[PDB]
Amino acid sequence: VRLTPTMMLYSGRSQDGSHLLKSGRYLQQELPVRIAHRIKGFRSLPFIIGCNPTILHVHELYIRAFQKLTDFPPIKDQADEAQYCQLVRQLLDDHKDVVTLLAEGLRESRKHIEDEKLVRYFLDKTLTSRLGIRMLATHHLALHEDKPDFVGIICTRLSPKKIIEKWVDFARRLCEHKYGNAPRVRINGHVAARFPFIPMPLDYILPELLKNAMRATMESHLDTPYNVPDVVITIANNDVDLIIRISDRGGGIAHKDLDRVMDYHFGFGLPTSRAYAEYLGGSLQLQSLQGIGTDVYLRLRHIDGREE
Amino acid sequence: VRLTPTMMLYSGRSQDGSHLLKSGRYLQQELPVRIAHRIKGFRSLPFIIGCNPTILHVHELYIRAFQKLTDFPPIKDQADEAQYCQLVRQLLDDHKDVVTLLAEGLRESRKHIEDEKLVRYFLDKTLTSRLGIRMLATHHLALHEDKPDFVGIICTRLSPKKIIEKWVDFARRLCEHKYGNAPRVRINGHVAARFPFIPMPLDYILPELLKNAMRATMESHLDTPYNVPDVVITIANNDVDLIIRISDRGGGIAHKDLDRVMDYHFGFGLPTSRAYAEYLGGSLQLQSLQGIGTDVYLRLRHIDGREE
Ligand SMILES: [Cl-]
Ligand SMILES: [Cl-]
Ligand SMILES: [Cl-]
Ligand SMILES: [Cl-]
Ligand SMILES: [Cl-]
Ligand SMILES: [Cl-]
Ligand SMILES: [Cl-]
Ligand SMILES: [Cl-]
Repeated sequence: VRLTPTMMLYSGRSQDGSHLLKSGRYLQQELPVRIAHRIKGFRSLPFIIGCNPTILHVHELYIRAFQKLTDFPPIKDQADEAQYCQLVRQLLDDHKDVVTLLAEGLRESRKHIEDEKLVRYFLDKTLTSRLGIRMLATHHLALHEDKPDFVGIICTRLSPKKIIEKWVDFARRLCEHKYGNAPRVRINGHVAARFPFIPMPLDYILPELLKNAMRATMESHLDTPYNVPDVVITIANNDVDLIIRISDRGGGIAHKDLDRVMDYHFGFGLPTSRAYAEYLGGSLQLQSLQGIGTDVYLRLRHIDGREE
Repeated sequence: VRLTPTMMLYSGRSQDGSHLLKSGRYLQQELPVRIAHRIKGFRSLPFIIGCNPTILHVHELYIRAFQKLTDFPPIKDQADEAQYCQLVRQLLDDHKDVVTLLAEGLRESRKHIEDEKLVRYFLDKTLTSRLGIRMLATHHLALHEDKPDFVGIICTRLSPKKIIEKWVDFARRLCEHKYGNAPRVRINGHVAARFPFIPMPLDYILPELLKNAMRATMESHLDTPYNVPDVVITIANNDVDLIIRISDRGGGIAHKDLDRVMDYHFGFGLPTSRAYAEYLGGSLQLQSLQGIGTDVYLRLRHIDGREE
């Protein structure tokens, strides 16, 4: 029964399978409202932008999603709950390319972009609500599985080091295939911490931050790709939050670019990651040392409490 | 002929000693105006606060300083210039304890402090104007000396590493005398950079930042004072600015204190340092990793240009 931005993830008495209906009935109430808020979002978009064929397509997806959800009858038994899970799965799949479609749509509407903020905000709101929905949906679905150390999508004993390492491997491979090598990554600080945490956010953010740190490093060592500065990550775990600092020695972010780094370039990783972090009660801050490198600070608040 | 916040430091053709009069006549025009602005500052202070005997004393010092400066006749020859230097030296000495007097005065007026901002701002404005005056005064006086690599207070080839080391030594001694030991300090990055720079700001800021980093380290290793984590400093020198990052592993600044750290506690080092940095076109940012340590970023803009 953890919490987030009005979203609530349930953890309850299985056996009877009663917990699945209390969760499903909640998911059934919540999804329509969140889908509706996004539809309003598309309705308030500047006419010229909302007219773009692609944007107009994504808008129709939200409308059709709202219809299917509103058409489903109230969950009364485990029989309905099961079918409702099928609807939800169809939706997540139907909206798998929403973000790609938006980028394409907004890119084409770049010439008409008058207000710079009312686009950064539209993408923030769209990407986050989409994360909140995926977390709510995925959690309920996960309540049907029985993985060890997981109550839905909530890991009861997550290891920041473990998850960071997973993505380090992922990121290093993409890097080697692209440059012939990749920076090793050292991890210090609270390397042995373990606590209840929802990995999903970290599953998106970390690989975005790790690819950036590794790229900057390679792009600034074109003369010695076979010998580059390590990327150093530090884990700070306290009762209020989890802090992961990712430091690279890739030259830093030039003064002339310090602004456009956090904007979308249909570069989505950094702006999306900050949105995600802020949506969850955390933050994403950059410290640039021009000529040397960059320090990125990812802060995420702990699960409805304080643990280490 | 370098620049700053409307302040201008002169560098010119000696020999004739003509450069000393063009500088003196400028210093003579500038000091009264800056002293006057501060007097207005004391006049706009809330009556209850400005009534404190001590605060009232400091206020009288500014008034008497303004009088002496306004009484001095226009500099016409090297003879006047020389005497004017004597006036200036008397002033800097008469106002040597201004800050200590203010703290004492404001501390006593703590009960009456209604507005929290209009005090932080009064101390900012008082401490900075005081720095700007000391830089203007000291520079002109320094134009009489003939030190190597110095045009007044402007060092023509300052070494951040060199100046940092000087203060590391200073800070380590105070630390050992207080704890029996002190963290070693490693310095990386652009350790060989050299460029025109005014050391004064760094002469105050660095020892304040270095004492904090060393203190936090000792206070969080009371069980092993003989073996503590190094303090690590990184120098980033580019064409726009000089960045000195000071990282300690002293536990960081607790969430509950993150606000009061940048306030005055009549703790003056951090708030004064940020004021100084901002006054000079730079900044002072803190990144706290609760449970691990703190990273402090000092940024100072280069002398009327771009060098490395
Ligand atoms: Cl269009
Ligand atoms: Cl999704
Ligand atoms: Cl890559
Ligand atoms: Cl530790
Ligand atoms: Cl009083
Ligand atoms: Cl002074
Ligand atoms: Cl000390
Ligand atoms: Cl280097």
